[PDB]
Amino acid sequence: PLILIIRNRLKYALTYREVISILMQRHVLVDGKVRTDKTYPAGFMDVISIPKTGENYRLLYDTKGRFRLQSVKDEDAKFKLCKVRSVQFGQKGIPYLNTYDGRTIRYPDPIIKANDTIKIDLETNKIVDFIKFDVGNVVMVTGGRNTGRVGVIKNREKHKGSFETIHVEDALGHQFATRLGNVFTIGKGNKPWVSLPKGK
Amino acid sequence: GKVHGSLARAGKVRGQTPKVAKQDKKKKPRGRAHKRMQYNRRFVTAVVGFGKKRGPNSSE
Amino acid sequence: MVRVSVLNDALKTMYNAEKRGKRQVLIRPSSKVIIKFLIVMQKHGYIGEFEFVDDHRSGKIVVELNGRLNKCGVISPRFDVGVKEIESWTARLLPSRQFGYIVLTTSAGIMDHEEARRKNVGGKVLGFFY
Amino acid sequence: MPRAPRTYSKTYSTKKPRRPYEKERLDAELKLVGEYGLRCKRELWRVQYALSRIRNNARHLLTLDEKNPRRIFEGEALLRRMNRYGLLADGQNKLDYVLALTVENFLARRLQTLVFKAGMAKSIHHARVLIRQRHIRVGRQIVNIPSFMVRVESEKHIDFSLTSPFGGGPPGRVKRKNQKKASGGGG
Amino acid sequence: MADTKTAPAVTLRTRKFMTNRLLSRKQFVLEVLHPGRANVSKADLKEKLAKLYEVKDSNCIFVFKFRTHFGGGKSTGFGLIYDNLDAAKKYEPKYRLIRNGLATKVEKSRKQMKERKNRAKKIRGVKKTKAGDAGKKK
Amino acid sequence: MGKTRGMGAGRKLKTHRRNQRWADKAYKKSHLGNEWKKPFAGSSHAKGIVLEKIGIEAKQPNSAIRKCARVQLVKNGKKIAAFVPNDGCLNFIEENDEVLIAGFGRKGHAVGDIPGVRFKVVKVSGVSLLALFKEKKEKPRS
RNA sequence: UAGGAUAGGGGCCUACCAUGGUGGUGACGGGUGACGGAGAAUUAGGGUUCGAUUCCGGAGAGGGAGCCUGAGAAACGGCUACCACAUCCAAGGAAGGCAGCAGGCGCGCAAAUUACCCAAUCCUGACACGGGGAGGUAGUGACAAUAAAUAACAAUACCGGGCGCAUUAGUGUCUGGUAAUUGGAAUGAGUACAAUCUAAAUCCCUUAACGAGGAUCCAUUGGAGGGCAAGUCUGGUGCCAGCAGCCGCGGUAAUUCCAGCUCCAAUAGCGUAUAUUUAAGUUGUUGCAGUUAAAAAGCUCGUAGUUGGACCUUGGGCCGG
Repeated sequence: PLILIIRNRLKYALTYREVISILMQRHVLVDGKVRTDKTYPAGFMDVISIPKTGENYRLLYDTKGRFRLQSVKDEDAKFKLCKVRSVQFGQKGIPYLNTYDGRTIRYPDPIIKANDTIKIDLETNKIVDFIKFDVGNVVMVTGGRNTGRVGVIKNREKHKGSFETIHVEDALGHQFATRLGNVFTIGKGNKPWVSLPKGK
Repeated sequence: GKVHGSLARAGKVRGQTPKVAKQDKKKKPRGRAHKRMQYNRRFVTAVVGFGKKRGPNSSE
Repeated sequence: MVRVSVLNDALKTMYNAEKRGKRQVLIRPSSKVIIKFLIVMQKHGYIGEFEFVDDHRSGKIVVELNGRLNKCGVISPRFDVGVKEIESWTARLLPSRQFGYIVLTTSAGIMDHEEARRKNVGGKVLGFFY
Repeated sequence: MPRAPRTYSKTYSTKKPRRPYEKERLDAELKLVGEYGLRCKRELWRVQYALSRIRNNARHLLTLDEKNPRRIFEGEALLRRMNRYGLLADGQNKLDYVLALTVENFLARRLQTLVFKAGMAKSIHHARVLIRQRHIRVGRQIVNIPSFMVRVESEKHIDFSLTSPFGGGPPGRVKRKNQKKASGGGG
Repeated sequence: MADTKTAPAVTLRTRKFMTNRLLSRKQFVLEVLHPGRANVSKADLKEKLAKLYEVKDSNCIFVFKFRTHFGGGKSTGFGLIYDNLDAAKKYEPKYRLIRNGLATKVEKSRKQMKERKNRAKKIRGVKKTKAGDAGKKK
Repeated sequence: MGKTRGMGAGRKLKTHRRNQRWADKAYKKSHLGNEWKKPFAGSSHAKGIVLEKIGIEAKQPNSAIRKCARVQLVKNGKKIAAFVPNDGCLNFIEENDEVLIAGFGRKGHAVGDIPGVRFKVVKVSGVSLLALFKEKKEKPRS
C-alpha cells in the first residue's frame, strides 16, 4: 500500500504523517494517476513515477516479501506487467480483465485465461502483448516464506476440484510447488522482463 | 479441658530484661562495600575453621 | 502378540547363561532383527532352519559371545506394532550415546539409525541396541 | 498501528543453588567475584545465565547429523559470534570447546579487568573505581560501566579519555579547592 | 569544523544526507562532538551551518531531537535546510514552526470549545425575545 | 501389571489419570473446592474483627498458654482463632479492632500444637505487628 | 414436498406429508473468573497450568424487547415501550445511562490526574489546511525488568600470612584486612548560568560555577538447633512470655526465646500470604506400583473397544558415477 512505500524513500527523520502535504500537492503520482489513498491495493510490478523532475520505480520484494523500491528505467515505466486476477469470459467480446490494483482492461486477445498475464502500457490501458501461462516460463512467488525467489516452471499439475499445485524447478535450495494464486508469471520466451537478482 | 486460660501473663520476659539500645561502634562500609570485604577475610588469612568455619567464639 | 520383544529378551538372558544359542520360532518382523544383527556384526552368521513344509518358520542362531566380551551388551524392546509412539528424523530419542544404534523401521524398509537420518525419513523404533 | 509495551524475559538465573547455603558453592563463587572484581553474586548470576543459553544453542546443532542444513548455516553464525567478542579463542574452534566453555572467559573480556591488566590500578578494587573516575576509554565517550565487554578490537584503543587528569584538561574538585586556598589563603 | 575560541570547537558535522525532490529540501543528521564542553546551542548551530550550505538565514532552518547517550562528548540530533520559507512551512509539522519563530502555539480550553458549538445549533431565530419572555413568565 | 501400550487404548490411561490427582493435596484443593470450605475465599489475606482474647493451652508435652484471639471474618460468618506472636501483642490486639490474618504456612489446617488455630496475625490496627513489639513504631490513637 | 420472507440456500417460519434423528467413539443433562485464539508462566525434554488485558475474531454496553435511518446498526455517548435506578422542577411535566476518559462513592486483599495537544502513530470529514482523552504528552506507579552510586587508591602504624632475606635474631615485602587517624587525587548522590529537547513545557542531555574524611553525602530486609549459610555469646526470661510451614524448643548457666554484640547472607532490594509450575515417575506418553507396604474384580462366559500369524511382483544379477 502506498503510504508504506512512499515512507521508505523519505525515512531519515520526521516526515510520515506529513506525507499528506506531498500527496495533496500531487507531487506523488502512482501509475501516472492521482491517488491519495493509503488503503490503495498494491501488488508486484506497480510503477511509481512522479511529475517532471522525478524518478521511476518498480515494486520489488525484500526477504519478508514486503514492497520496496528499486529504480527502474523511464522506458520500462511506460509499460507495466499485470496479472489477470479474474476474468469475465467470452461472448460479444466484453471481458473485465481484473488486475491486482483493480484496473479493468477490455476486449479479446486470441486467447484469454485466468492465471495468464497481460502486458499493458500505463496511462491509456491498451494491450501491448498477451503472455500465456505455460511450462518453461519465469515466475515470482508472491507469498509465503518462499517470496523473493524466481524460477522456471517444471510442470503444472491439474486435478479435480482445483488445479492444486504448479511446480517450479529452480530456487536457492531446490524445487518447490505453490498454488496458482501465489504464481505470478513475469517472463515468457515470447516476452520476458526478467533481468534482476531478487529478494533472498 | 483448659482452653479458658489466663490472659494475665502476657509480655513478662521483655519487662524482666532491662531494655538496652544499640551502641555506636566503628561502622563497616555498607551495601556493595561490605560484600567486597568478605572474600578477602575468608580466603587469605582466613578466620576460624573448626568444623567448617566459625566467627564469634570464646571458649571452645 | 508380535514376537520381536521375545527374541530380544531371550537373547540377553541367554548371554548371562553363556549358551551358544537358544533356537526358536521366528516370524517376519523377527526375520528383520537377525539380518540387522549381521550387518552390525553381533552375528557373523545366521541360519534359518525349517522354513519349508513345517507349521512355522524357525532359526537356530550362532551368536557372538563364547569369545571374550559379549558383543550384544543389551538389546531390550521399545514397543512392538499396534501402537502410536512415533519418531521423526529430527525427533530422535536414543539409548547408548552412539556406541549402539536405534533400530528403526523406515518407509523403504528396516535400516539403522544413521542411514534413515541421512535420507531424512522418520519411522517407529522397534528396540534399543546398546 | 499503536504499539504494545515491553515483556523482557529473564536476564539472570539464581535457580542454580539446589540448596541455598552450600559451603563449597559459596567459596567458589566468592573467589571468582574477588579476582575479577565483581561486587555482587547478582553480577555472577547474569553471566552464568549468558553462558548457559549460548551453550544450549550449540548443543542442538552438534547432536544433529553432519551436513544437515541447519547445522552448517547456523554453525557459521555460532562460531563467529563468540570469536568476534574474543570469548572463543582461535584454535579452540573445534566446536567441542563451544559446548564446553567457561564462566571465566566472559569476565576476562570485560573492561574492568583489562584496566588492571594494563597496569594503572594496583588493585582490582581500584580498577572498579577508575572507570567511574572517568579514566580510560575506547574513543572519547567515557565508559563508567565495568561490563562494557571489549571486542579485542577495541582493546587496542584503550587509553585515557579526553577529560579527567592523565587524559588532559581538568583535575577535578579536590585539587581545584586546594590550589585556590594555596594561592590566596596560604592554604 | 566549528569555529574555535579557547573553549574547544564543538565540531559541526553532517552525515546521512539525501536531497529529496518531493519534500523539496535537505534532510541530514547533525552529530555534534562536544569534547570537554557542554551544549552547542540552538543558535550557534544555525549561525555556522548557514554559511556552509549557503542558505544564509537562521530563520528558515530548524534543528531538534537532541537526546544523547551516557559518557559525554557527543550529542546526536537532526536538522534540515529548506529551499524557501514558504515551501518549508507546508512540509514541516507544527512543532518545529512554533519554536523556530514561524508560528505561535495557540492554547485552548476543551470545555469552552466543544460546548459552544452545541449552543449555536440549539437557538433558532434572533432569540433576544426569549430573554424578555422569561422575565415576564418567571 | 504393565500399562497398556496400544493405538486406541490411550483413552484408558487418560481417564484413570484424573482420579489419581485427587489424592495429591494441591489438585484436591481446587477440584473438591476445599479452599472455599477453609475460611479464606482464596485470598492472600483476609480481615476480621476481634471477638475475644482467648488463652489456649498447648498440647501434649508442651505446657504454656499460647495466647490467641478469635476473629470473625468481615466477609463470612465464620469464627476462627488466630495466634498473636511475640512478647506482649495480646495488649496490642484488643477487642473490636480490625486485624489482618494470614495462614501459618500450613496451607489451611490447625497448626498442631495450638488446637484449632488455623491462622496467625500479620498486623493489628493497620500498623504492622512486627513494628509494635519491637518498639519501632507506636499504635495510633483510636 | 410447497410457499412466503430476506441479500441468499436454509424448519427460517408456516401449511400439507412421512415418522424419523442422535447416543458408550459418553450423546442428552448439569457445572464452570468457561470468552475463543495467537499467545503467557513454569517445566531439560515430555508436559502441566493459564489465557481480563494497547493485537485478532465475536458478544454486550443498567436489564429486556422492538424499530428508524442509512452501503451497512437488531446501535445504546439513537429512539420507542415496559421493568429496575437515579435525576430535575414554579410538581403540571421533563430530560438521562462512565463494562468510554479523568473524577467520586460503594465493594472488596486489590489497582493512579476532574492538567494539555492533534506534533508523531492512524482515521474521519464538503476538506492539503479542521476535528478526534483513539493516540501521544506529563504526573502517579518497586506488576515486572534494565543500566548500576553509597566510595577507591597510595603512604603509614601496629597485626599477620607470604616471599626473596630469615644464617641468628628476626619479622619483612607483594600486601589481605582490624585501623571514624592520615595524604593528595577523582567522581556523581546532590546543586545550577546556558541552551537543548517535549504540541509548548518538565525529564533524558549536559556543562561553566559548586558538591565526601568515613560519626558524614551514614542501605536495607531476612537469618544464625535441624532443614538452613552463620555463636554452645553476654545479660534477662523460665513449658511463662514467645519461637515453631515441618521436626521441635522454653519446667531458671535455652548456640531454637527476648534484647545487645558479633557473625552470616541477598543487597536497592528482601520478607510474608494465596494461586500455580518444578521437585512429584504424588499422575507414571516419555515415566509407576499391586507376594508381604496404599492396590487383581469370587468365578467364568462375553460384547462395545483394543489387540492379532505366515505365502502375499518379491527376490536376485550387471554396469555407470
